[PDB]
Amino acid sequence: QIQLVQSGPELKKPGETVKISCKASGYTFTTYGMSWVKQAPGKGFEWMGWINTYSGVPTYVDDFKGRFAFSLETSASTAYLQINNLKNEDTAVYFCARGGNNFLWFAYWGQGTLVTVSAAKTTPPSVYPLAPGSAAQTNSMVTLGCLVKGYFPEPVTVTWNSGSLSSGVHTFPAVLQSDLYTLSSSVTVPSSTWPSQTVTCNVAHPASSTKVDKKIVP
Amino acid sequence: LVLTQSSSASFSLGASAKLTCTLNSQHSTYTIEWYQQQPLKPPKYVMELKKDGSHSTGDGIPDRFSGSSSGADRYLLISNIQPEDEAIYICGVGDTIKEQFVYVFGGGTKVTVLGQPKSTPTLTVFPPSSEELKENKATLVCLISNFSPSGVTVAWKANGTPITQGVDTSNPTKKGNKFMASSFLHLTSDQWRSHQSFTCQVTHEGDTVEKSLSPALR
Repeated sequence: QIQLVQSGPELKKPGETVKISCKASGYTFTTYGMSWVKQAPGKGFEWMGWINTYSGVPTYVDDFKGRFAFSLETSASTAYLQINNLKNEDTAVYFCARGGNNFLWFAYWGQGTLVTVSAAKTTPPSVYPLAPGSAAQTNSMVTLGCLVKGYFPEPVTVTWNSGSLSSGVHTFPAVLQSDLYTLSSSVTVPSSTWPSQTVTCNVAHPASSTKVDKKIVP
Repeated sequence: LVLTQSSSASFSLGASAKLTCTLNSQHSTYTIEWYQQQPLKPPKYVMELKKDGSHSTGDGIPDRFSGSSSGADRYLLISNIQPEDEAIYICGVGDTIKEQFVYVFGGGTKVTVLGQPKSTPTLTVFPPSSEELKENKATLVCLISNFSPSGVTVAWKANGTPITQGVDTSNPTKKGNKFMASSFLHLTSDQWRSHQSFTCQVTHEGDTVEKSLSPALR
């Protein structure tokens, strides 16, 4: 029942600011301090310091003096981390974590928030239907797909018939090549069910697009 | 380093696993903590482990996890290690350096569990869509599903001989039981049309499976 839920991924240019949130539930927020831990790609965990959730007083490790601010909204049981004048080397997953518990300092962790510091632009996906050429042979299974091509940054989400089609479905991990992501989802359905009945992939890229594509015979 | 961990370790499924975190002389009798890190999850507190080998385990840690010590060495033991125990294991240690708290995490040990029973991959391939060809582009889709353990290598062939321009994923869904991966070969529409065939070839724990796409087909 102790849960720490962090806000979603951020993509930011050098020089900019970012503020991420960590919402705590399942205990008395003001009873335990909140730590922050950085994990940069290809490095191990680095503790950043912590904030005393009663007194409001933060303590920063020397590496994180100057442009990092821990703050609280204690009424919403939420800790915040703001990083200012973002640097390439700030690219990392940031975790919040709270203590225990017999001088335990990292008993419970958030899931982490990726902050990418980059000049790469946000790029919405091109979505294509992956469909066999006509209705298939009698008494077969048909595999349909959507190709979600060339987007940045992650993630996209995919559903089929608005979530109502789930039995067919496999949504594969994104692949990065050049500066962009590609992903595919597939759904396998009985030859008697499609194309007589409509099947549509629904693709969202939370920067800020939603693409629906009805799969029809090519 | 204050904490030394080898970056990787492997163990036979169902055998005993033993991980070493070595403290430097100045911290040779310190208690350490063990954490488990898996993708898409909060990092997990695993145990506190004393110089004498006494330890307490965290919430939701199965009884197969144990700890012991010898001099500056701290060991995490996993009896009958299971596929779900694949993870990065990280040791940590706190201290006071002038009235100021310091905390130091090891670089982590990535643990793989070998000798698991194998399920061979299922492949699904899609040719370029009509829509994408009209844009003069052709992305060949290879979706790889229902396999265990983790980890496949994939190669594309053009006319039964190999090629490079098409990368893919890391190979996971550590939930369910099986894993998924995919690969995309990014071609022009002229390159698509001007070969007899293309082939997605997947190797999994030394067995390979393959499926082809033919431009003549559509």
